[PDB]
Amino acid sequence: NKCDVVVVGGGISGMAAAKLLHDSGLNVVVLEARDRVGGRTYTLRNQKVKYVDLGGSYVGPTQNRILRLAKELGLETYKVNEVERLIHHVKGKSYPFRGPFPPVWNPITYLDHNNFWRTMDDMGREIPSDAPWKAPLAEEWDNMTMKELLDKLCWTESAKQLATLFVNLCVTAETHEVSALWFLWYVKQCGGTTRIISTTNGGQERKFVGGSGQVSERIMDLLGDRVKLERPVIYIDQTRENVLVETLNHEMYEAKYVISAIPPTLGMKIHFNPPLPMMRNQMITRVPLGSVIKCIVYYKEPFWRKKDYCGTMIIDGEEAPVAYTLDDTKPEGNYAAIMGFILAHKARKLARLTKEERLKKLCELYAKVLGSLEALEPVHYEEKNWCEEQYSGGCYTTYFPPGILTQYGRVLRQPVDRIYFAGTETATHWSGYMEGAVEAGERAAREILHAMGKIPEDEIWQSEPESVDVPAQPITTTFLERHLPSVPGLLRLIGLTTI
Amino acid sequence: NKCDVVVVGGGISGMAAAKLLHDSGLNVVVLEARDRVGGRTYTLRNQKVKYVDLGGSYVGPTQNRILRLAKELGLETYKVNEVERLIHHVKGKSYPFRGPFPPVWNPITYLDHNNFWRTMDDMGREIPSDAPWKAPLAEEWDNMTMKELLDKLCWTESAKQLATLFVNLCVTAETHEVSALWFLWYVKQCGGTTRIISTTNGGQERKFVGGSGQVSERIMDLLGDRVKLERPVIYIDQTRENVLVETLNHEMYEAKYVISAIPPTLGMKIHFNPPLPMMRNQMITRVPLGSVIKCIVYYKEPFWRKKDYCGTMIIDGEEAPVAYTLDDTKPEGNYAAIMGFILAHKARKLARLTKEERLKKLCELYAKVLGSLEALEPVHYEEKNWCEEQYSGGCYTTYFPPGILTQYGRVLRQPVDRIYFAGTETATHWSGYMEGAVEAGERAAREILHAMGKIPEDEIWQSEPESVDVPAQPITTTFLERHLPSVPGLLRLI
Ligand SMILES: *Cc1cc2c(cc1C)nc1c(=O)[nH]c(=O)nc-1n2C[C@H](O)[C@H](O)[C@H](O)COP(=O)(O)OP(=O)(O)OC[C@H]1O[C@@H](n2cnc3c(N)ncnc32)[C@H](O)[C@@H]1O
Ligand SMILES: *Cc1cc2c(cc1C)nc1c(=O)[nH]c(=O)nc-1n2C[C@H](O)[C@H](O)[C@H](O)COP(=O)(O)OP(=O)(O)OC[C@H]1O[C@@H](n2cnc3c(N)ncnc32)[C@H](O)[C@@H]1O
Ligand SMILES: CN[C@@H]1CCc2ccccc21
Ligand SMILES: CN[C@@H]1CCc2ccccc21
Repeated sequence: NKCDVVVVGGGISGMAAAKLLHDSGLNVVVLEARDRVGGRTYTLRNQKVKYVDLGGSYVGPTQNRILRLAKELGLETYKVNEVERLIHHVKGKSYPFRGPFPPVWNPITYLDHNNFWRTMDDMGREIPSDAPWKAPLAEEWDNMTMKELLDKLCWTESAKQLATLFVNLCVTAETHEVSALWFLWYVKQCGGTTRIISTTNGGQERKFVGGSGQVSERIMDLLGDRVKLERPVIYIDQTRENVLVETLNHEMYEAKYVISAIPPTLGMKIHFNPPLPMMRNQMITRVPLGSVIKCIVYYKEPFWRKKDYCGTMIIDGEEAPVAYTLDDTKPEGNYAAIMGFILAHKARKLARLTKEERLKKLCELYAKVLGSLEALEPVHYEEKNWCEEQYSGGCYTTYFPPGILTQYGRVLRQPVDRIYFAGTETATHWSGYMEGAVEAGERAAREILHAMGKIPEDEIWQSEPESVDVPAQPITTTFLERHLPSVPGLLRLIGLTTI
Repeated sequence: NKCDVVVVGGGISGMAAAKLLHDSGLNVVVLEARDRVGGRTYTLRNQKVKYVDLGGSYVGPTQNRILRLAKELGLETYKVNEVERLIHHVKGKSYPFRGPFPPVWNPITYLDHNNFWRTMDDMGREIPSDAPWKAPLAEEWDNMTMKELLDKLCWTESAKQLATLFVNLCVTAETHEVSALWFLWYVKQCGGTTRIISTTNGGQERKFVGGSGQVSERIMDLLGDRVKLERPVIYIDQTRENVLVETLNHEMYEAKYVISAIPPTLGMKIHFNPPLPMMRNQMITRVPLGSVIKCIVYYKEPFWRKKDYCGTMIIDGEEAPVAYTLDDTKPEGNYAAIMGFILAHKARKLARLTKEERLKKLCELYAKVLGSLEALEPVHYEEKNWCEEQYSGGCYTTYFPPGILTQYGRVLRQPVDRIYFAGTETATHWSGYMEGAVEAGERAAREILHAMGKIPEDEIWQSEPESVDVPAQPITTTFLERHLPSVPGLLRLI
């Protein structure tokens, strides 16, 4: 019934918020809709897989908050396999390579690729992480889709195709679905193109031994009966001295403050008294989550390694159900597996099939890409279609269609009376990720601590010491990468020398 | 507690569905979230205005279902004043005109304008009303915004500006916010550019004497205590023999079937057991409603008529809070008023101001456009910002951002077990309008009648006889309008 703070949602963000408040001496309750904590993280355990992350999994350098929280909870990481060669599969053929980026040999195509990534980061530098709507060209950039921007920037089909895959992979949405401003913000707030796309020295460097679900689970262990499972929140009433929070199973909770730690649009599942202010009322109808099926195919051995392939495949083309894979073999070298994502429209297209039908399509694809008949002999399969989840709405995160971030963005984490807003979507660094979940949950918690007069204003936002275990190498560029002209840039130089 | 059909939502669509089912002999209950019926229609009554529609108001030729339903309920229409000249205000200057379209005098600009409207209708002819995702170029058109399409088609800034206003007015959203496929469908399913934009012989021809709210009110009168006000639905359970519907005020309703007659996205406010299928689960997060403040400024007399202006103003430019007005004077000639819409981003921008501040801005604008100091002397003001409504989400209707209609459109009115879907968004003719609300409510009702084996399949969708009171004149084009080249077309010939 009565407490200091009700946290709506027991994902990483809600759990991090609850833990901070609990550690500060406040009485907290976490109201979680599902029969489990973890939300967009979910670690399945069975005999065949031991454990497998079916939701959020990867962590890496510069994600210091999630690393610190997990370490405190007694968790360890291991490195995703990137020892052997990566594969870029394009136009039905595989091209092995090393480094974060597939090599480009054609001089013109090379200039185009180089310019595209450079320009993405150039534009990102103009976008404040904590206020993307303050970018000098915010309106101009927000009013076009990523598709339009790619059409403008990419003078080769090769660059456009790879850029498209990049967008699909980063935000589980189509290039025509998302605002260019929002996407450029999203990449910049993850530290840029190299950081977001890299395994070694990037977002995909590591996984947690035993699964990421342990973060939420171990916080639940700490909080005991303060976490209430199968309590979907239906109603929040702020008309009286204490906030009243009602659940679907007819329980009433009374609190001084509330943290909403659910995906922004899932705020729609709550009836508000008094009604939300106009901007938030409409905002929460304008912010969908992406579409993805995460699929893990198990094999007797990590046979790709014997062919000097690490298991990473970047697979272009409409026919391919999966556009991106990583080796998901255990650190011990057993439970050999390939993780792949079925992205955006393909998640919707292929959801119609049976589990067995999807497994067959994936194996046949992997056999082709890896040039290996062994890929046709899986020993086990697990998958999760996040599009079907009532209490997630999708994965990985919320995307902003054209025009929305500038018009409604400022309200995303603006308190509504005594309701404060956590959730990865409200983070300013690695929003969309487990890292962003921690940042947002702890920030929301400290907003309440400040409201209670327990901490000064300048302690609401808190820096994080760099992990000693996962140090971050800086992102570097070469002289040629910095100064080589774009395709139209080269054409100008040809135009002027001819004149 | 127990009934045949629970209808969620007591707007026109829910009420029309409930009435049909009731008239067929079924026991119906309407669960309405608000303390009133009508939803996106709302007629305010007070001494100063007598009555005023603050939500949906206009009806016109080809909207035969709403006209028939209203007539049966004892309502009458009157004609919106369009006797005198319309005004197009552009680059700070007023240009009076007659007919539905503001004239263009520059020859190149004429070709560009002519081509734009023609092309909109040309494209629409390839879009099936009942299945826009089956258009031959559905994906190509769905993957671009209306902004991109206008940028492609309009060789003049004049055409682009007017086209932008047209989009803003029709769907209370920015050109860059909406799918081209969806917008082209929207116009086509209202009978095309001329029909949707016209007062005389179009969607804005008429209003209901006494207000459109009377439609929902009078059906509530018929249904008696079957309508439950302040019963927001929170939970629908289909795991057992009978469907269980729970409200926020802790009441339980048991039914054989349910009609969801709420805006698609407002389905999010209901927790479902079992969960919705994947496609609907995501669809209802991808379909926002537009943004609008409807504002009515009252005056001692309809003074604009004395200057041979009817009260219609089409006002271009960022500075103008209101881009479109109509005379809102009563048929009797009293309660003189100008109705104006604050559209899309301007609704969001100007919501910050006070009611009095908005009144001042509107009066000063109207004084400029009408060239009359009398506009500065209002006697009364009413307004409604639909963006603030928890149980509407916006107005007039739901828009589809790029990529959504093709990927999710087919699921909009697909039944989910024993839940059938009404609401204007699911109509195939005048979706977005009161007309569409009636079409969808009655169709959803008849889907259930068919499910019960009471009517054959071919009776689910039913034609509507043309109103004798509001006959439709056909939409015509001239030889030159049909065959004059576009700007690039002329450049080819050169
Ligand atoms: C789905 C997914 C996510 C993901 C990814 C791959 C997939 C398939 N890969 C990631 C990765 O490799 N590395 C990474 O850092 N992130 C990755 N992501 C995203 C990541 O999982 C999320 O960013 C993160 O988990 C989000 O955490 P957050 O706490 O902000 O949000 P949540 O997990 O969705 O938690 C919300 C909880 O609230 C409950 N809920 C929802 N509605 C209610 C109501 N009405 N009442 C009470 N509780 C509610 C949900 O059940 C959930 O537990
Ligand atoms: C807002 C608006 C609309 C409008 C317009 C101008 C404005 C400012 N001008 C119009 C016009 O001139 N001519 C015309 O034909 N239409 C015009 N529109 C649109 C028109 O008002 C709508 O198309 C029509 O009213 C829609 O009717 P429909 O029945 O489909 O939808 P609704 O009115 O929104 O009714 C829904 C009801 O459901 C209730 N609700 C919502 N959630 C719940 C829950 N969870 N439980 C129970 N009830 C719920 C709403 O309260 C509402 O009453
Ligand atoms: C949340 N991060 C997603 C999850 C996997 C991945 C891979 C490359 C870039 C981004 C991502
Ligand atoms: C719902 N119809 C809207 C409401 C008023 C109007 C005017 C022109 C075109 C469309 C519209």
